[PDB]
Amino acid sequence: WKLYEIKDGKVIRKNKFCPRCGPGVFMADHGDRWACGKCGYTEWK
Amino acid sequence: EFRYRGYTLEQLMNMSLEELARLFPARQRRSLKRGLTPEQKKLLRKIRLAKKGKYKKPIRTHCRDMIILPEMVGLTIYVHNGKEFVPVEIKPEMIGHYLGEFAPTRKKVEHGAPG
Amino acid sequence: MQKARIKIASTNVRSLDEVANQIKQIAERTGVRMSGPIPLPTKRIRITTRKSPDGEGSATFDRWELRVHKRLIDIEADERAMRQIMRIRVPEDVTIEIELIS
Amino acid sequence: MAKPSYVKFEVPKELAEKALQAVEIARDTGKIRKGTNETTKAVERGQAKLVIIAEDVDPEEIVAHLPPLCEEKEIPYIYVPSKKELGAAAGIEVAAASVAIIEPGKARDLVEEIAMKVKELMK
Amino acid sequence: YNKRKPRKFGKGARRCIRCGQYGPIIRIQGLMLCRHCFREVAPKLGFRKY
RNA sequence: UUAAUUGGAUUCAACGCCGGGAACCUCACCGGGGGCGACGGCAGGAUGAAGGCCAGGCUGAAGGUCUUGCCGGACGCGCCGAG
Repeated sequence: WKLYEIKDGKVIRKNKFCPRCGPGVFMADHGDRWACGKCGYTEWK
Repeated sequence: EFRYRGYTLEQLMNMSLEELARLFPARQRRSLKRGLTPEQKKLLRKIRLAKKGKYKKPIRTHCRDMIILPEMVGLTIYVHNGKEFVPVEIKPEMIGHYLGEFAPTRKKVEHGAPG
Repeated sequence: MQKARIKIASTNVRSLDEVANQIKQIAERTGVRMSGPIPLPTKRIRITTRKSPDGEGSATFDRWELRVHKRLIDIEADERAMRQIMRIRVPEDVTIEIELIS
Repeated sequence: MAKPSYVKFEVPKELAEKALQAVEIARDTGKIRKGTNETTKAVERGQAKLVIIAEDVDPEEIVAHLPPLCEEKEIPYIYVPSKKELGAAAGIEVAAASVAIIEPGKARDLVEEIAMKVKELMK
Repeated sequence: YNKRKPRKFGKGARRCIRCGQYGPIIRIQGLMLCRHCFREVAPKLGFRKY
């Protein structure tokens, strides 16, 4: 739940949603890349 | 100078893998034609990154069957003899041979008094 | 003309004879030409194995055998005649395979 | 005892009891997601029909994000005076900080009432 | 990691049906039996001595 | 002799014997690596994985190991009885 900040009534989320398996999957913010550790998918920033 | 089937080590460098294997005996050439193992291919990635300098680890190996090519020449690799990784340094003269040939696993047997 | 070929294979000799006799008795009752049962070669499966479960002692061997017998019955084309053969009571150890040759 | 900062309305005792009873009934004959992580995941997925939130949670950051998110997604949310009671209603020994009803089951009439009785609270 | 590697060939490929030993297995028309195991079931299979 | 050449077998009745074929497997030897230990009790739990996972380092290699952080949406660390 710590990965859900809320400001002015809207929810900001500290990480991206992985598109391969829809919502519910947070995935690593390594700074250099958006790395998905459910299957190893990586979208470099 | 070092010559292999009428070609030098640098001449051997520029030959394609198929032409290179054509210089190898039937055993090694056919082993190459049948394709290296995936573990052999990982070791090839390791040694090739070492030859480009990116891979700085003292390079070990278990693939006793990895046939030495001219591209392994000049590198120190440690082959598992069964208990530890005996080190070998690749001179140009091992082109056409398996790693396990130069990784001794059986100790010397000498003869004492019979029981 | 069309011919129906019946292969009857069984380890038990007497069951094979019984089924063959049943087919024969059906034959002339139905009044159809029925070529007599030809007994083909009997196949002999042989297996030789050492008796000793361990390795010690004299080497002795045991030879176990199966004799599987087989008879061939050729009959002519009459739907009544070849209708009366699925109704035959067939023992378990006897296997019948029926094909149709032109 | 000042109410936590995330509190936006005061729930009557009967309404909190009805919320806990709906939690029990939704456990028995429906579906309830136990824990605030799955609560937020379902509310984000929109599968929650009601959200029960504890009031005696020492770290309020756990439940600081539930009211405004629920008002954002138009999923009614209700409070309960204790997380121990919410764990008891959810049938788990650990204190259930929050519960998200996905299938009210046989709590529908209660939840439909509770939501209505929640819909009068922020007014 | 705990799965045995798939061996189609070699002594490891074939295991006795009854006792599971990796040693002598008779494969004459599909027995898959340990040589010890054969002696106690041959009469059941219909084998006779001659 | 070997880190190891795994053991049994001692004339008749041990020595193409168990091994009825050892590159892996056979395997029981040696070296190295990795995973566990049913089910109960103590404690924990879910606040989230126990299991996998990118980029690497170690690791022969194996998210095995750790840097990094995800899932995974579900109960399994450690000690005792006992497996």
